[PDB]
Amino acid sequence: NVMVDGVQLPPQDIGELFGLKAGLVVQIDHVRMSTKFKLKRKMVYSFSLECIMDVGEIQNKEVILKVVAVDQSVSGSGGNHMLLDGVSVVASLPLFTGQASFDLAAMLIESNLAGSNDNFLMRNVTLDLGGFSPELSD
Repeated sequence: NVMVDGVQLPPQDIGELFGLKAGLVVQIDHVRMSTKFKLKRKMVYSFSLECIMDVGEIQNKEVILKVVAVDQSVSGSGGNHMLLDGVSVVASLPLFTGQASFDLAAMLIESNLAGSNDNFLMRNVTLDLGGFSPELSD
């Protein structure tokens, strides 16, 4: 729902972006992830598997976040056992299911919204994904 390209270049600011994030305009949120790993094997072999995640969540007022639906799509070079282990660990990781190990620190937004300044308020978030089982490749 592209509206950030119009507010990415004016910072050259980030404080205005934080103030904008501070009626309510709390709409849905779209998360994109490309998590690449190098799952190896016991025998002499190797594999590189990356998973793309498109998450349809709901923005939160102040606390963490709110999620509606998720979606997963694996890819890369890897055997059946490699992708099986990867889809097993990505569903049972310290990620969103649990403490979510979310390092927000106003850093990912600073990469998306290009900026080199901070406003002393990180306002970290935490995903609450449902727990779907996208393990239908095998």
